[PDB]
Order: sequence, then C-alpha cells, then structure tokens
Amino acid sequence: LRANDAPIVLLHGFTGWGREEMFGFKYWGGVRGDIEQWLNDNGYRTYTLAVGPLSSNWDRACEAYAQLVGGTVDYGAAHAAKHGHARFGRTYPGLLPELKRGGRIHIIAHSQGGQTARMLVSLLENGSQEEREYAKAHNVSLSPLFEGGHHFVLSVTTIATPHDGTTLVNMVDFTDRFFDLQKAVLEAAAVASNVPYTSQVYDFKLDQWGLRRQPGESFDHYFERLKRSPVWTSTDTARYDLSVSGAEKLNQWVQASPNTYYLSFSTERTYRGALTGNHYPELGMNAFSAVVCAPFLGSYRNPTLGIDERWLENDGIVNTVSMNGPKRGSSDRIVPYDGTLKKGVWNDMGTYNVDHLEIIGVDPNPSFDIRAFYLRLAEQLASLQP
Ligand SMILES: [Ca+2]
Ligand SMILES: [Cl-]
Ligand code: NA
Ligand SMILES: [Zn+2]
Repeated sequence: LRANDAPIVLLHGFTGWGREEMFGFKYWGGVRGDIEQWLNDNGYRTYTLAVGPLSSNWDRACEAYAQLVGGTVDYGAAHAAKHGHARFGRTYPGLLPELKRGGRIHIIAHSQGGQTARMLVSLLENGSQEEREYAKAHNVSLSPLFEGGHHFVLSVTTIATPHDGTTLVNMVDFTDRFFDLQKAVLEAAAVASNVPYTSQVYDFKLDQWGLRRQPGESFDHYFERLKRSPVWTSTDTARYDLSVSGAEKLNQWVQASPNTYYLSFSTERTYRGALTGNHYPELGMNAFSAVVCAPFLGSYRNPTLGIDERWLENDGIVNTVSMNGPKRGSSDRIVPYDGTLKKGVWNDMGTYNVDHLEIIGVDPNPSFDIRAFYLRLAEQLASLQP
C-alpha cells in the first residue's frame, strides 16, 4: 500500500548518458525498452540523472545535486584547488526545485551510481568540514551542499554496485580493457567508435577538466586522449573509487544516514569450476564481459589484501560479495531482507542470476523479466513509510 509520494531518480555507473544522448538508446532499459517510461506509465513518477561517467563520485555527487535542485555545479573551492580543475561546472534548470522546500526522492542506482548516491546523502547530512574551513580562510562562497544539515533522499537502492570496489581494476591492461568496455557499450547502442560524429552522441561532461571530444575526432581517438588525461590518471576519478583501495577509503567517510532506507540488489552470472573452484562466465553473459572480464574476476585472489574465494563469484564486471553494501572500512549495518524495510541500514534484497549489463537491459536476457523487476521495486519504494 502506497505510503509516500516521493519520485524516483535513476542514476547510472561508469557508463551512462542522458535521455537525448546516444540517439535515444536508453542506459536504463537498453535493448529491452525504456525503464523510466514504464515506471511513469504505471504512475511512479521517475526522472533520470546524467553525470560524468568517468568522474569521481564527489564530482558526480555535486553534479547530481545541481541537476536536482537547480543551478551551477559547484565542486568546492578546496577540492578544485587540491585536484587542479575548475570549481564550477555546468548549469542546470533543476528537475526538482521542491527538494528545497521539503520534497524528497528515492534514488535507484546502478553500478558505481551506488557510491555516488551514498556520497550525495553523506554530503547532504554532514557537508564537508574541509570545504567549510577553506571557504572561511580564503573568503570565498560555499555551496549549501557542503554546509550539512540537509536531507532530501528518502531511499537509496543500489544494483550491482561495487561498495567494496571491484578486482577488475587490478587486471593487466585494465586501462585498455576498460575503454574497450566503453566501446562495447557504444556498440550495443549501435554507435561506431571510429566515426568523428558532429553531434555529441556521448558527452563525458568533463567541463571541470577542460576536456571535450574535438571536431573531426572519433571515440577511438578521444579515448586514447582520455587514457592519458587527469580523468584517468588522478585520484579524483571513477577509476580510483572503483578499486578495492579507493572504495575502502570512500567507506571510511560515506556512512549510512539514519534518515534514509538503503536497499541493495546483488547480481551473479558465473559458475564454479571443477578444478580449484574458480568462477567462469555462464552462457548468455554479455560477450565483452564473458571474454575479457569474467575469467579474471573469477580467478584473481590476494589472501593478504582480503581477496579470497568469496570474491570469485561475479556478474561480469563486479565481484558479487562487493554488492550487498559497504563492509571494508565501513561501520554500516547490512541485514538480510525479512519482509520489513528498515531505515538507516542496508536491506540486502537478495542476489539475481543476471549480469552487470543485463540488469539494465543493455544486454538481452529473455529469461529476465526486467519490467516486472523494476515495477516490483517502484512499488516497494512507494510503500516505504516517510
Ligand atoms: Ca545475455
Ligand atoms: Cl580537449
Ligand atoms: Na555502468
Ligand atoms: Zn573533482
């Protein structure tokens, strides 16, 4: 039974783009359809966010905040100074200015979207003491985001999120394989990587870094520059936050708010081998993961640095163990779902036999009823007591 009227907001991972980008092929639904549209049509009011795919969680959290309330992205004077990029990004009209007046949202996030969402809550609740002190000391203005004592997220749901990172980052030639993954996603959207499109197609939103695909430049050639740029080589990146190491550092300061419900969905798409119990990709796993990513994830161990057999089950991109909520460096509490959702803790909603891209429809999986999945989820979120 419906207990709240908060709209849902969709948030992508280290790939992702707006409803007008990719010629309208949806990150949220890919080849199966349009998930925002299903939810709207069933009376669950839903919006989509689009933030820097490769950018740091912090950056994406600041971009999400401006996209929601309205205004110019403000990364924080201290952060901008420390990392070497613009303080101010683009300007948004604001999807939900009512959040300034007591409105709230449910955030549904995929992949690294799940770190960004947790970071947005943490920033709203506590702000950033570093940003507050720096503003005072240098006599510059301060984004309300960094003050603290704000609240507008009623729930965060995460789907296949690397809360404790993914070992994929430790692969040899991770750099080249990761950009090949970006190319494989362009291909699923029927977009070539060797064509210098004059339309934008896929905006990496790297205003703060001063980076933009050039006239006459293809995605192949762009990515070769990106690989060599600060959005790939600095610690202020999705790359850094995605590693077991960065993820743990994030968990050190991004904690669960007592005022927000947390829901986690875990994914797996592998089988256990008969030799040493390595994991291998199942049939139907998206081809790029099955060939390039899954063998690595299902066999890479580091008994010193925590990584043992529990890490081998994966969804083709993320270790399944990483997904039920943050554990390394975290004091958040994770409880199995028991039929009542509780505020302030991770309600682990179970593991689904779906891969990283299938769960958002970017790869087909006809045995997966993705429409029922996301409708069932909208209905549980609509039942949450405010
Ligand atoms: Ca498939
Ligand atoms: Cl450039
Ligand atoms: Na992604
Ligand atoms: Zn930054």
